[PDB]
Amino acid sequence: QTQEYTINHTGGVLGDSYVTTASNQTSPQRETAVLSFECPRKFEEINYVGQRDATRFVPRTTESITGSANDDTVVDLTANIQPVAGEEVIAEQDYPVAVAYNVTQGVEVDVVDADYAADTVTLGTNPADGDEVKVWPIMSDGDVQFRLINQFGQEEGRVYPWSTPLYRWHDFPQLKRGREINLHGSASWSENETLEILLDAPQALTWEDSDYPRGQYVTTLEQDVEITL
Amino acid sequence: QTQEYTINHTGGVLGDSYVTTASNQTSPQRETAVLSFECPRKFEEINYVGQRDATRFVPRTTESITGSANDDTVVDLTANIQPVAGEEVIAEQDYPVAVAYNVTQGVEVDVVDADYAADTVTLGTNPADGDEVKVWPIMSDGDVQFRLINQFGQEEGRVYPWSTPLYRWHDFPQLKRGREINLHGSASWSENETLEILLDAPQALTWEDSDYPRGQYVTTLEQDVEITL
Amino acid sequence: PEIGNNGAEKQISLHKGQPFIDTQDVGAADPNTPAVTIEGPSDYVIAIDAGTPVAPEFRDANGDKLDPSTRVTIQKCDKQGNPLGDGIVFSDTLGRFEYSKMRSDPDYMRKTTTSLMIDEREIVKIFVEVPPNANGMDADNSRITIGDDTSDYGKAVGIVEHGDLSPAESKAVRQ
Amino acid sequence: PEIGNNGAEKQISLHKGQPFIDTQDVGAADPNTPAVTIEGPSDYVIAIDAGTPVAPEFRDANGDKLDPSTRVTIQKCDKQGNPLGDGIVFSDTLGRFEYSKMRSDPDYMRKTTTSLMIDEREIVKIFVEVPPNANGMDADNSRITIGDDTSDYGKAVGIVEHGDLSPAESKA
Amino acid sequence: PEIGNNGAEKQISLHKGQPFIDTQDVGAADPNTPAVTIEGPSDYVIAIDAGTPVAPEFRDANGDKLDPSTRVTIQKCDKQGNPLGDGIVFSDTLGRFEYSKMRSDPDYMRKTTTSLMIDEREIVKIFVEVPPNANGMDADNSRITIGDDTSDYGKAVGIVEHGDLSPAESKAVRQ
Amino acid sequence: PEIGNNGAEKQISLHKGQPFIDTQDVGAADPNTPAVTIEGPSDYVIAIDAGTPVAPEFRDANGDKLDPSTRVTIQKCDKQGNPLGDGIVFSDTLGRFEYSKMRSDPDYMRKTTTSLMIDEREIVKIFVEVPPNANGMDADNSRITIGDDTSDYGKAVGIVEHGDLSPAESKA
Repeated sequence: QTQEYTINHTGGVLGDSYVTTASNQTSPQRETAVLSFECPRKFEEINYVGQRDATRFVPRTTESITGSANDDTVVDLTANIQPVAGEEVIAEQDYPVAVAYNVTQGVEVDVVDADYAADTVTLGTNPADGDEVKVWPIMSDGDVQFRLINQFGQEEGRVYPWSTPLYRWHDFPQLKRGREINLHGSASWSENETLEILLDAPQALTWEDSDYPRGQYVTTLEQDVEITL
Repeated sequence: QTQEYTINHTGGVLGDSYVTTASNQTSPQRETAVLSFECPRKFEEINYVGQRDATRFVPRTTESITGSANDDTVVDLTANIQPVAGEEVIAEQDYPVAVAYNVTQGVEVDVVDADYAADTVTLGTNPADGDEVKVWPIMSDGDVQFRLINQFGQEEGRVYPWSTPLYRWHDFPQLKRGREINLHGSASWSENETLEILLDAPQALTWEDSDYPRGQYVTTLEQDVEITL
Repeated sequence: PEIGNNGAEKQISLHKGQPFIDTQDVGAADPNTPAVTIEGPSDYVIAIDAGTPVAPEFRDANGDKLDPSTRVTIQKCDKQGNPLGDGIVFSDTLGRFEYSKMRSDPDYMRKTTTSLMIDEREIVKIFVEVPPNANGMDADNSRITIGDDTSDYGKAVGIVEHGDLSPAESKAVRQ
Repeated sequence: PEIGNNGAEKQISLHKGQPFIDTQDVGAADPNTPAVTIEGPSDYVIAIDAGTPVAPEFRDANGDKLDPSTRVTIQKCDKQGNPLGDGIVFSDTLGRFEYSKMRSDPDYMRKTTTSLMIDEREIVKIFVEVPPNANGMDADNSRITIGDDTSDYGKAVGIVEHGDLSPAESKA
Repeated sequence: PEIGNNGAEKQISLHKGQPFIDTQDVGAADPNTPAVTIEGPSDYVIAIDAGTPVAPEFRDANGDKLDPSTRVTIQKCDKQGNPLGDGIVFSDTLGRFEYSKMRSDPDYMRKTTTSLMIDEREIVKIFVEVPPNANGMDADNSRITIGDDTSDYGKAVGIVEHGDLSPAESKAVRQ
Repeated sequence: PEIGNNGAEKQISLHKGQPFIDTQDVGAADPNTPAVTIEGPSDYVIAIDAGTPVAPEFRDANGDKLDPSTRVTIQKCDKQGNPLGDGIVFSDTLGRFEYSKMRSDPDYMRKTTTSLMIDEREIVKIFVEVPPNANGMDADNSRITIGDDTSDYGKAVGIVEHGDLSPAESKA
């Protein structure tokens, strides 16, 4: 009867219809709904348990600059920054804190290091004047949470009262049992009822850019759940 | 456990590998093997019963002519001919006794009638001189039979001693219960063992021509069988 | 491989393309000859029941049906082409078959009248009576069929090897 | 006015223009794709007997019949669109119907092989195997029909509301 | 010389270079096929416990890892390539392994969810779901491994000859 | 929808971005000044067990770690910001954490010494002793974390609403 699956921000067991993504909002700090999963017709019910079900959620943002004659090799940012689980070094991390891509030169761009104290990052390359650039740094200073919807956009409850910060979420090394993250709360729902994963943070996150090298979908969520067939 | 399936001269439940087709031989009248089915790895066994399992087998041949200035509108043949279950009329038959196709004019060619006594047939159109033609008339004057092979090209027995003539096979209206054809014999085999369907007749039959309008595969076999999963 | 030990009483049918059968052309007003001759093979026994279907489908040389006033008569014979009055079956007219649907339809399916048996060396003949000033029979296109294998309708011709059964001789003497 | 309390086991038939059925076009050599999907409505139970008629009438986009060597297979499925070996019925070829008289004639009327049942949330698919270098199926002209209402010949599809009978759960 | 009569329940593992396994390349947005097929050899019985390690290490043709949003699903099948919903195990994403230390580390060692069994003629498939506009799988560099021989950590795949034990058939029917 | 009635003793953790916590910059040789202040919210009760993890991650304004001879002291206080000798916990040095793996590793995870409790209106301060001729603390980059939710290792901070349990007053 019961199984233990993973569910992702796209498709998976659902089929890309009863998922929906969305960005947050910047100027009004508000508890937006960045993702939501609706239980399809075919399942009987879905469960969700804390301290039983593992999780992963790698968000990012997007920013841009303008090429100049001066040898920049460094860019400021609008988002608080830190390393992935802490380290000054690049390529030792579980994943890159930041990625950069040049529109003109359709190539990746490495990263040397950064201050990780102010909103700063180094670039290893020397961008030319007029060249367009994009960057997908780490995100910080946010809160994440869950809530349930009974088919109508009509809340009935909340999985767990207190929000967990995405900041801390990046801080812990993920994907290690014993050190794996496990939120609290014990939810369950049935056909056409929705779980919404909600965000409260200033910086504008992303889901799709169509010019990101390390995979198509920039960010990701991967959550464990229990299903009754 | 047990089911009642149909099996065809291509693919079907088998997968196009453990089938094999072949033509007959003309100058030495010999009991060739035109088709054969090998029980695949996955099945447990196959059965076959007479007066229980229906059948269909529509064979044809191929011939060609040469365009001429004279208004032919009729061609002789090298095969005995009759109508499909008997009738002077075309388009009333369960299927056309004969088909014709012009290489130059890549179109079908209708049929008016024929004598059906000598090796004769009419054409409704007026072929031009030099134009190439193909025709796939009915076949006649043959015998069909079954035999089993134990993985080695090494016969052990014969389903039914006495051959049935394909002539009669065309004569009966097919695909009518009560009038449906049902041979005799009760065979059964297992993994990698083969049933061969054999032909004894002069005229050169066909399986594939790549320029036949009414479907890709000209001839066909469709037999009922019983399978143990 | 596995094959079932089918019973000795095998269910069969007769037609032109066989060794123990023969035919030859016929003219007009011409009763005496068998248009078609049948003979018992060696060490076999054929049995034809009373409800056995029958199906002559004679033709003309030009590819036509003949005068339906024509008559067909199946008839058993003693050895030596010697006919016999008793045991005759299927004294029918050549018309009223509708060859198109004849075997096809159980309605049109004309059966025999009485039972019949063929010992190992015996003869069955098919005499034909055509009225004069008519066209003759053509053996290339003519045909006989009897028995109905391969159909829930109709009956089939029984055959058995004489050497298998012990009372085969008893049934042969019984006729 | 007066209406008779007809029995719960109502005699019905299936076709394209219904809500709990769907179809989609097919190309060539595409067995896994179901040309037609059926699903059990909510709180209903469908029953298909073994002697149930069957009647696919697929077409080509230009308005032609396809290669009769083509194969059709009705097949029951577990939930999540998952097929099954047992319970399958009607593994037949696309030829040898004579669509003109097919439903008309009890002779041409091809029946199923074994019984079948559809619990409230279950699936039945209709896979099609077309040989390559052939024309594809066109959903605008294709159609399925099963069961035989409105004729003393043939059988009909049984249906019942689950919420009426008490042992309907036991039968499911 | 002397060798110990090791128990019939032998502790083993699976990989590419074996006869009863096979693979083939995969493109994109392409669930239905098994990138890797496994089959039960003759007169043997394989057993995979619930705490069995798992380790796909697929690659790209150019020698890279694929989009971690890619999904992998091990799944038991009935005969005839016929999948089944129950008995499925290891519905995982292609990311979050850290192939460098994956088998090496018991932490990274991703185990199955539920038990499993393979009767003598059965199939286990490994379906893969790649998002579109991505690179395809290359069979030359891809690999599967399951079970953990040669380590105090992890479990191992059990195997037994069907002909040795009498209740082997009982366990086979038990599944 | 359905949610389980989770127990009142909820498992939580403390950090900068909360209302009932505050911080302020620090210079050098300033023990009396609390770098961080915590207060009990209204009608709630917090509980910190003895094996509770601890994790200060102070920084310099330029983005550097400070002199590891620096000292950190968590300390309970009576109301009116008044310290106490008893009840104090975690008198540790600023060095010997290895902030990289500190929370990550159960080894680097430094726990408290004795139990602790916070009645609804009480204070806990975090005094810091920096040696002179050193750089000062910068609140923008500094941070505290205590308790370990979301990990089978470590312990978590217990919390309860005072208005639910009847003997909460007796426990206070």
